[PDB]
Amino acid sequence: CPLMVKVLDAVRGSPAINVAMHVFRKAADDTWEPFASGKTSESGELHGLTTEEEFVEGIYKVEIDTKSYWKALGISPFHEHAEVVFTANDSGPRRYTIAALLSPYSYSTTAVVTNP
Amino acid sequence: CPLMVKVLDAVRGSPAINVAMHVFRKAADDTWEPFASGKTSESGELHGLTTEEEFVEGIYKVEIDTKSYWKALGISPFHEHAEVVFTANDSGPRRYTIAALLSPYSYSTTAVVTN
Amino acid sequence: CPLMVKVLDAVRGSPAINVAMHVFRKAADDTWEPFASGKTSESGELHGLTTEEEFVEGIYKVEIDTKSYWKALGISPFHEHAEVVFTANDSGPRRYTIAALLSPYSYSTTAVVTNP
Amino acid sequence: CPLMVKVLDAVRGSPAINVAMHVFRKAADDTWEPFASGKTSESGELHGLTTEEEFVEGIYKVEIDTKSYWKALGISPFHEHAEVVFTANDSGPRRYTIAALLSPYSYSTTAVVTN
Ligand SMILES: COc1c(O)cc2oc3cc(O)c(CC=C(C)C)c(O)c3c(=O)c2c1CC=C(C)C
Ligand SMILES: COc1c(O)cc2oc3cc(O)c(CC=C(C)C)c(O)c3c(=O)c2c1CC=C(C)C
Ligand SMILES: [Ca+2]
Ligand SMILES: [Ca+2]
Ligand SMILES: [Cl-]
Ligand SMILES: [Cl-]
Repeated sequence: CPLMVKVLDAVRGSPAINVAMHVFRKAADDTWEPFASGKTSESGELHGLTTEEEFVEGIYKVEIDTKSYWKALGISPFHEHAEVVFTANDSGPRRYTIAALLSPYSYSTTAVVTNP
Repeated sequence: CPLMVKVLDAVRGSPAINVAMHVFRKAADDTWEPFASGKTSESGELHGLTTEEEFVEGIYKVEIDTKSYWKALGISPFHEHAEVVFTANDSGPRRYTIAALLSPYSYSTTAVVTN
Repeated sequence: CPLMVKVLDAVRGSPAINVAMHVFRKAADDTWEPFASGKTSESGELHGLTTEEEFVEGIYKVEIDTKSYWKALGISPFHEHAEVVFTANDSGPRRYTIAALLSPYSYSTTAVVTNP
Repeated sequence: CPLMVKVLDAVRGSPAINVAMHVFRKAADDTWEPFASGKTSESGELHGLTTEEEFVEGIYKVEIDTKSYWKALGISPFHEHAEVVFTANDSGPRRYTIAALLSPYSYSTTAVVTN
């Protein structure tokens, strides 16, 4: 699959399991159209969001529901969510791994982009 | 000022200067009402965005135009922008410092909340 | 293997390939004894540093030669190296993945610790 | 002061206060000669470590006792400490601000180098 998200927890030193996220694609009219959604597995990964043929050029947003993750562990975190917005496939098809590292008052996000 | 934003550049080891951002508050209809903006100073800081009276409880978004910053440096970036979305003042007024550390394919953001 | 290191490059959005690192273990006399070494593969990972039986309880240091990585790309970075020092297996055997995300003037490091 | 260290806590969203650290310079025999130390203030900052005259070229290490900080909060940490090792002043004297963002199983460190 050309899009994978991995989420880690910096407090427990573990994958962040069962984290929900929704992916949107910017439409011709400039609205955010729903594109895919899912939750992280026991390895903190979410695979199978899309296919090479469906994942056309465009601007995509991944909104990761980090607040519900922390609240289920008892913590009231700073962020409502962690958002990643990016233009994809502008130079032809690529594979994207987006990683998010979570703490109650901080997050980091990174992308590794590879040419298939 | 109960809201300050500081932006750092991890490629050059410097404050990220002249970075534009806009601040929004979530409206009753779930849309984002812009209410403040500015660009970072030579210290990488943006002060004076709001006042204690105006900065009431609500959900706020800071959208930092990281892509324009990297374009200005001739460096290809991954993200369109860096967004920070948070509920403010849920226990009473707080002073917020939001810091963002930028790289072309990564960013970090952190909040320091003081009383 | 119970110890794996992954290194990513935040400037290029890629694994950090051919990054050298050395692992040390603190001896009874408080010196750092060489333990293992290696370089990252094309996926930015270094596997096979040790075995469950050899990786006894102790304090371990991983020194990742990030300066030579950046210098080979033309960049004079801030850090001489990225070091990770930790006590391992204090509560019984665990598997450790240590991730390092590199920029010229910043690095982050994280550990995921799992119970085999 | 050409060297300042600032430490932030990503769990509590606060400066990391009373964090101890030691600064070393690499000696001719490849050993680490300690020469300064201190603990962070209520702002998470440690100033006054050295002077412009004393802070000559060399390789310097800052060892931050992150484990003691997390132990004081009752939180199990991964790292023994956070080390920052760098060559200073290789092009002339610079002012260095080293920032460290702490979580129990992760840290980040960044340098802002100003002239
Ligand atoms: C990139 O790591 C840094 C950095 O280099 C500088 C930083 O500067 C800060 C300055 C601040 O005033 C405050 C508020 C502290 C009060 C007591 C109100 C900060 O939180 C920071 C920083 O966090 C800071 C950081 C860490 C930020 C990251 C790694 C996203
Ligand atoms: C820089 O953000 C990333 C990233 O881009 C890729 C990452 O890849 C990882 C792969 C891993 O196998 C593991 C172990 C997970 C298990 C369930 C054993 C990882 O922790 C990561 C990553 O942490 C990772 C990260 C985050 C690391 C940082 C921000 C220093
Ligand atoms: Ca949400
Ligand atoms: Ca070295
Ligand atoms: Cl990856
Ligand atoms: Cl700074």
